[PDB]
Amino acid sequence: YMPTIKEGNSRELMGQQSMPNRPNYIAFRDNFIGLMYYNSTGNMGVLAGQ
Amino acid sequence: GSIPYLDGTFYLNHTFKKVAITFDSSVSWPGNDRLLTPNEFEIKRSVDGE
Amino acid sequence: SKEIPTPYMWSYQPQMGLAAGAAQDYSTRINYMSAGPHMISRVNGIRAHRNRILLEQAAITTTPRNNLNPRSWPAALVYQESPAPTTVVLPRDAQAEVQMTNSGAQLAGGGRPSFTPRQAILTLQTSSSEPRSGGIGTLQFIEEFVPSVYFNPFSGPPGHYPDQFIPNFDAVKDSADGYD
Repeated sequence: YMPTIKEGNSRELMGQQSMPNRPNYIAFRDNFIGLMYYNSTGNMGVLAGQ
Repeated sequence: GSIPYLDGTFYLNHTFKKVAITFDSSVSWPGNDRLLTPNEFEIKRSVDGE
Repeated sequence: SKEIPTPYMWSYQPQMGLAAGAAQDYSTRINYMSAGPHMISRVNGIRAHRNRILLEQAAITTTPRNNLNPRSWPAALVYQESPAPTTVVLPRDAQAEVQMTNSGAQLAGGGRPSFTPRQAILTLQTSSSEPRSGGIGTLQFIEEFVPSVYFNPFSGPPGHYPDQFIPNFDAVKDSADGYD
């Protein structure tokens, strides 16, 4: 809650009220999905005998 | 205009990506692992990683 | 049409390994609706000379069987891989290396040892445990299933009519299959 659009300290900015930010869990995916290109013809992996 | 069906003035040859010929609904043609792409005739590639 | 018929050419199914069903050779027919008796008689002698070849090719190559297109070919009638037995030269003497190592020698790398003259050779069966039965391959579909020249078609009592030309017909049900 911002009481005043003005910039700079005033009496009305004692009434401003704080709220915590939303929890955001950033991690690698389950079983590491999305690290390895599967099912792409342009990025197909190779297991071949030399 | 010109009728490419009748005069041989073909010009949309470049708009082909791949051809896949399968006899008898499961046997691919030419089969037999003939091409570097095993089951089809890739004509062009926009993304060439290999 | 009855005297000189068109041969029923068989459709293969590469998955089940059986013939799907035979339809007549409509796609190799020759058009003499613009010919006269000097050339219709010459083409009908080629339709009939072809049908003599197919009866001769079936008498040479097709396995004699009661039910045309069976559903489970026996293991004695299917071409089976019978390779040579695999001869394995075993690399190392097992009990001569547990005596060098217990004596304090560290073996590393690799007769083939300088400390053992013994050489073991193993001969293994390459082929399967049981002979395969049930479905013929592509090359045995070529040998059998020579296109059926069916003279005087559908004139013999029904039940003698070839129902195994039809791609819907179960032989062990005696009924045409449906969608469920």
